[PDB]
Amino acid sequence: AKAKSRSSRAGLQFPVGRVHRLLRKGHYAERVGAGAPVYLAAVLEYLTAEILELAGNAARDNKKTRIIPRHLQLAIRNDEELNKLLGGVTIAQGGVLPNIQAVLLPK
Amino acid sequence: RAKAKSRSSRAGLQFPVGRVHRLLRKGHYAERVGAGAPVYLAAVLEYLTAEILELAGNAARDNKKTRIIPRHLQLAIRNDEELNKLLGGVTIAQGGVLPNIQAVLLPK
Amino acid sequence: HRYRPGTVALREIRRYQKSTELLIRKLPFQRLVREIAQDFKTDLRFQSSAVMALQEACEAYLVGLFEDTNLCAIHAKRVTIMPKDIQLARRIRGER
Amino acid sequence: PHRYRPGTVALREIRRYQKSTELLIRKLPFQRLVREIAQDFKTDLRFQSSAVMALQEACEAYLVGLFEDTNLCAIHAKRVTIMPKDIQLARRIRGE
Amino acid sequence: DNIQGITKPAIRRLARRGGVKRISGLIYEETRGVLKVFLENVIRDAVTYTEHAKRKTVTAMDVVYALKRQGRTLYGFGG
Amino acid sequence: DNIQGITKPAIRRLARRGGVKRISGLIYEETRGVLKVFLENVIRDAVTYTEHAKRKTVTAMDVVYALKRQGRTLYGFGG
Amino acid sequence: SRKESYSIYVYKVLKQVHPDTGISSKAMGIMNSFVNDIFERIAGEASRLAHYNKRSTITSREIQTAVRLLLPGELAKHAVSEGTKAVTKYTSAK
Amino acid sequence: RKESYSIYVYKVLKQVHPDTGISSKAMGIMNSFVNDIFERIAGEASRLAHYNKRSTITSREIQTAVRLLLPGELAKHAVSEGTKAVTKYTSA
DNA sequence: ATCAGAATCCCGGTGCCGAGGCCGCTCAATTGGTCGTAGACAGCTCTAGCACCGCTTAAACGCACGTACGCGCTGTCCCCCGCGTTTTAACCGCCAAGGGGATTACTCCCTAGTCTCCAGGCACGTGTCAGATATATACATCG
DNA sequence: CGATGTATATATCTGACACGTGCCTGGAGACTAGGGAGTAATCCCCTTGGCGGTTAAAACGCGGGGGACAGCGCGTACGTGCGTTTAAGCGGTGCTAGAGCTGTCTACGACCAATTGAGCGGCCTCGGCACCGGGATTCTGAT
Repeated sequence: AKAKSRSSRAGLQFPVGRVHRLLRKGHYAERVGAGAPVYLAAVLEYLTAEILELAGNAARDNKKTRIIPRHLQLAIRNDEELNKLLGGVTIAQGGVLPNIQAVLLPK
Repeated sequence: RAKAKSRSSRAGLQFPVGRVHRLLRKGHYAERVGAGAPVYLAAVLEYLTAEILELAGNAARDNKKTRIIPRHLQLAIRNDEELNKLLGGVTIAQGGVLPNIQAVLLPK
Repeated sequence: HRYRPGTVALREIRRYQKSTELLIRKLPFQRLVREIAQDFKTDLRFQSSAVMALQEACEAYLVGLFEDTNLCAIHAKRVTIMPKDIQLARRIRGER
Repeated sequence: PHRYRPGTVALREIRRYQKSTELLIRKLPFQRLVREIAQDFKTDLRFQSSAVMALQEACEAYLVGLFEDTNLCAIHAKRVTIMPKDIQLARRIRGE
Repeated sequence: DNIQGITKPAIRRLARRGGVKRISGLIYEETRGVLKVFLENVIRDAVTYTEHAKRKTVTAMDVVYALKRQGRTLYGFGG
Repeated sequence: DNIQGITKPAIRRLARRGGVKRISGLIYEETRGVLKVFLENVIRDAVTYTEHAKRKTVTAMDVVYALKRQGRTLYGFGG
Repeated sequence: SRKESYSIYVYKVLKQVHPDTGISSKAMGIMNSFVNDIFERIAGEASRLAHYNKRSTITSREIQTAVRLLLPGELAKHAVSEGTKAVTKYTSAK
Repeated sequence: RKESYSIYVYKVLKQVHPDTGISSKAMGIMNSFVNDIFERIAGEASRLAHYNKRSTITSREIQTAVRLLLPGELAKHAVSEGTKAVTKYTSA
């Protein structure tokens, strides 16, 4: 007689039911257990928040208020765990970190 | 009911079309599998097997032995300029290495 | 008036690591892709985004190769990168 | 007394060990080192007899590969001896 | 002869982004050859995807997929 | 202490197989260091598979799967 | 022609982390592909960890083990903590 | 029972070098090689089906995967073999 | 150059444990078959890609020139390679024994399947304030 | 000490972001059927345990000359700066190939079933290999 969302049950922002559907239609297995999409949503939300916090701090260092891809590059290439997770990836518009080798700078 | 004639013997193959079709359906690759997939795949797997064994037997003959052993498979795979590309990351147990000395190391 | 060697190359390095525009010209690359592709199939057609995605991949790949090349160059105690530095880097990376 | 020149035997060792296919590290000490590392991630582990051979084959193949890369780095440096910097360049270009 | 459109200045600037302080005069033609190989190894895959779809127009998803199978995943033009 | 069970002549023999004619004496502790970082990685993955199975013995398949995941596939031990 | 995307939920999380800050549509596209990529990695290794044990389903355990295999060590602890915190809330709310 | 490809490799061996036998160590390597290339080809065939919103893997998907995974000359002869096999099987 | 003599080579014999044949046998492939469907084809239609036009001035090009850098010859000393005697723990093999991998028969509680209906979020319309652009100009840096 | 680089401040303005609206198709609430996984009990094999002995290999010392690498020299290769010239980028007019959607229907492959012979596990063996040893040749290098 009333409807309340599974993500608001879980206390998550990301959609549980969409992940559950995408799993079942991805053929990854012939069964999906009821707890998996909650766990997976929590993991993805955690990693999203971890990226966005660093991007926000990079934006504040520029005193900008709009996040743009350069700030995501500055986030990913400055956390030793994120960089190890995201090594085989190129980010469009992202550029590189300012990183002259020590032998090149003058005496 | 007709006497059976295995699909390998219609295709003219030794590889097991029945088994490879089973493994295509059971492996969760896609929700439907057509009759042209397993014959083509089994034919290509036969081709690559015969390709490797034809080179390996030549090394075995040069070793003057009647048996193929892993050293000969390593000699085959690493000598062919294209099989070395397909199996470039693969390492073979007991296989060793190709004889390789840089010209600068040897005496005048 | 004249600046000495390397002092403006240093300004270039600091600039282009600060800047983030694409550095290859669009039109010449756009034709180069068509010239290469027509040897595989004539009368092809291209979405305007596919050329930009190619140009992004090509610039990023070359920048990474020049990084490894510069390390190979300092190991020989040079500062000039050499063609053999490219060849060595490509060999150790395992593409040559 | 008889004495070969320096390196006359070193080449003979190369020619001898590239021809063969045996394992070269001592089995018992290697197994003890494996059991010493595994004790960190769990306690009272056991290892099947083939698992340690699989580890030894993997590790010996890895080190032979690193040594060929080190030798190319040393030759590029205009040297015959391999030194630690050649490992440290090899691992960085490989991305380790 | 469109490969002349990758000019020497366009190469130098990419070497600057990579950190190169001093550039040898023989580097450019090797760099062009390397790029030609990379382009061919990506376009051949893109065109194979275009043909299996029966399309006559290449789509940017094809370039993304050519890179992804080849390991060099690209974020931004698709997902 | 068991790190010193990998003796100096064993390192010599491996460098000989890979074609190394002359070796500086500092290499040995570095090699013991590199080997240790390699072993730590593989064993960590092996135990992770062993635990999900609720086994107490490490099996050869755990090592084969770990090495495939790391991207340096081993042929010879089944799988 | 409707397209699904995550373009609501990234914005919601951004409002929780920094309610002053906006995001460009390009960076939203990047985030969308980042989510699709890590999703495909985890779902892949979970399916492998099922088939190695000759199991048929994916449970929370396969996700947890995939999470420990793929993520570096400091991420892995905190992720597994809040995965189990989320699941305990879900199974107690019921 | 651990089903294996061993009998089929042995039949193929006895058509290229009829004097030669093969050790169990080499046979286990071949048995792993077959499984590896099978998994790779079925992988890419699945992706090609999914991207075009098709439900089905046909001979076109296997052909296209073969042209993507193998080097060029191997791809040519693999396609020539599969084409001949499927043509003669259709003629049956 | 050459020949003293060390290691590689090659030719020969012994005997064993691995590959290969036959055997039982069973379970995974075959054939005959229906039927739900999605995908092969027909038709439409409206996006955005290719073709062509004039204008703009930013970029590319060829050249001069100056000195910073890579390549070369040289030295030296110290540390590694080849050789010797000692000694220690590896390697082989025999005898114990029991933990835990691997298999089984019972059971259940978990997930896929189904109809619903209603509201979440995805097209489509809007407008304003964050930014780029422009102008202005300050002081940091470098030979 | 001379004088060119990027940084910072005030203002314009125009469109990308951020919001509001309709609505429809994706999700949630509830009941259902039946089989994938959890369980208790077992077997037995292959893993961990101890011991002897000899003898391969590792360890510790010696000798010394060939390598690593620190130094001076040098001539040219490429960074810097300028005037010439050219075509990439822009705004726009124009069309129509083909990408994307709706409609029809029928070719085909998912899933069942009865059937049976192709492929695996086992014992056996006999001969190819390996282990063994002896004599000839190559090659390093001492004089």
